[PDB]
Amino acid sequence: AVQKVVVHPLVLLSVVDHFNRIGKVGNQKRVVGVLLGSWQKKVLDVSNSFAVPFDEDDKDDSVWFLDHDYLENMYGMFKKVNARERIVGWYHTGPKLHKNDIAINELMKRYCPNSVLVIIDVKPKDLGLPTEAYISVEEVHDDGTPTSKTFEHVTSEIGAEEAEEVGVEHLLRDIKDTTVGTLSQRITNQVHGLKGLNSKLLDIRSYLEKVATGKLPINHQIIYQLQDVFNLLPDVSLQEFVKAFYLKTNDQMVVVYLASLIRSVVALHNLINNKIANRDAEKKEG
Amino acid sequence: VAKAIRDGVIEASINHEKGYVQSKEMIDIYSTREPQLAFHQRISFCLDI
Amino acid sequence: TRPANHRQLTFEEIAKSAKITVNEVELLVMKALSVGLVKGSIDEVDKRVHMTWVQPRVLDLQQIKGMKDRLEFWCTDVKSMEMLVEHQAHDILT
Amino acid sequence: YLMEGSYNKVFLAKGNIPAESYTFFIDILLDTIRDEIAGCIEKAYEKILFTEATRILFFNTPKKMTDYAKKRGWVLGPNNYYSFASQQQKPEDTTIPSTELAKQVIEYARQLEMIV
Repeated sequence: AVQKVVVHPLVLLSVVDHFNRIGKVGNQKRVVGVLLGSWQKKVLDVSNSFAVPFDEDDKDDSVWFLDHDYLENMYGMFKKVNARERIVGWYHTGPKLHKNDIAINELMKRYCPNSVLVIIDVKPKDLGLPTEAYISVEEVHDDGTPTSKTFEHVTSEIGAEEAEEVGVEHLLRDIKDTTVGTLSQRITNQVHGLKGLNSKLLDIRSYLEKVATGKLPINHQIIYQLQDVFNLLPDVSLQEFVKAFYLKTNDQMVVVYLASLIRSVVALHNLINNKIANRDAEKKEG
Repeated sequence: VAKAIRDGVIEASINHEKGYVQSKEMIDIYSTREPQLAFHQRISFCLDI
Repeated sequence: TRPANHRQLTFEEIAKSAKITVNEVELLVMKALSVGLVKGSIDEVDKRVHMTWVQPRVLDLQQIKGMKDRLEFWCTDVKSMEMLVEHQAHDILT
Repeated sequence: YLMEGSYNKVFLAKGNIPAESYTFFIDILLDTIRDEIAGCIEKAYEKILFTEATRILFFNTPKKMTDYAKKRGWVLGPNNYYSFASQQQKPEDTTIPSTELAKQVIEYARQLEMIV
C-alpha cells in the first residue's frame, strides 16, 4: 500500500504558525488540518495544507465537531490555483494519538480511500524526527472480533525541493556544520544511534515495569516479540568469529599504513618546494 | 633446555624418562593480533612526521 | 529448557526422554524440521543435534521479571559506551 | 654459570673454594638455587619418577623429600608427580581489544583532522 512518506518544511511551518495563531486565542489542546500532496509508485509526497475549524470536549472522548462545507469549499478554491494537488490525509498536533482518531479517520475517509494520518510535535526536545505517519487497517485474531480497526506505522522522512532548499538555507544563517569528513561521519551517526537505542530500551523498560505490579493487562504479542529479540543476540566468544575478525582487521590496517606513507612523502615535497622557491627572494632586494 | 623453556624462549617439552624433546608446533600468526601493533607503530610515526 | 548457550544435545537424551530407541530419532527431528516447529541442523556420524530456534509461548507473570532484569543490566552497557565515546573524543569538536 | 641454566657446576664448585670459608653466602645461594629449580620443574612436565627429583635436587634420602613436597604441594604419589597448565586465557576473547582498539582509532581520527 504505502512504503514511504516525504514531508516538506512548508507544511511544518504552516503547522507551527497555525498552532500559534489558534492557541493564542484560548487554551486549546489539539488542532486539526488537512494535507495536500502527490503519489508516485508507493511513495507519497506532501506539499501544503490548510486549517479547518475543529472542536473537542475534554469531558468525554465521544463528542467532537468538524466542518464539512468549509473543507469542501476550501478544497474547491485551492483547485482553481493548482490542479496537481489533491487531498491525501489529515494532521493533528497532539503529543500522542487519541481515542477519537479512528472516528475522524472514518469521517474523512470519504474524500480519500487511502487517508494517511500524520502527527507533528510542535515543541520537540530531542533529536528525533517531529513527524509520525499512520495508516488504518483491519486486524484479525482468535476471539473477540472478526476484524478490528487498528493503526499501523509507515516510514516518514523530511524532503526538500530546490526553491525550498534555497529558502531554508537562507533562513539557517547561524547554524552550519563545522566540517564534512570523519567528524560528520562519526558524531551524526554513532553517538546519536547510542542515544536512540538507550531511549528505546528505557521506554520498553517502563512498559515492562507497568506489568506484574500495576494494571497488569498481560498482552502476548509483546511477549512473543521480546522472546524473539532476546533469542537473536549473537555470540562473540566463538573461536571462528574471533579468527575472522582478526583477519579482516589486519587486512584493513595496511591500507591506512600506505596512505600515511604517501601523505608524509607529499608533505616533504611541499616543504622542499617552498624552501627552494623562497630562499631565492632575499637577494632581489639588494 | 629447562631454563630456556621457563623464560619463554621456546615452547617445547622434554621427557626425562625417555630423553627426547618434543617440540610444539603452532603456526597461524596472521590470525594473531600482533600485526595490528606492528602497523600501529609505523602509522603513528608517519602521522607525526 | 536448555539455555541459549550450550544448546547441543545428544541422541541418547532424546531416546530416554521420548521413550523410543535411537533408530527413529532422526525421523522425529526430520518431522520437527518439516512442519517448521523448530529450526536447526542435525549431525549423524557423531550423534549430535544443533538446535537453533524454537517457537515462542505464553508464560506467567513471575517469569517476565527475568527479562526485566536482563534489560536492567543490558541498558548499562549502552550507557557506558555512550559516556566513554563521548569523553574520549571531546576535543574533536566541543 | 648462574646466569644461564647450568647448575651442576655451581654445587660442584661449592665444595671447592681456594680463598677462605665463604660458607656464609654459599648456603644462601644453595637455598635460592634449590627453590628456583623447584619452581622450574613445576613447568613443562606432566610425569616424573619420584627418585628423579632426589637425583636432580641434591638431598638424597633424608626424609626431606616428603617434607619438601609438603612445602611445594605436588599432587599424587605412586612414584609420580603431575602438573596442569591452561594458558588459553589470552586467546578466544575479542572483547578485551574492543575498547583499547576503539581508543586507538579515535586517537588516529583526532590527530588526523585537527588544524595545527
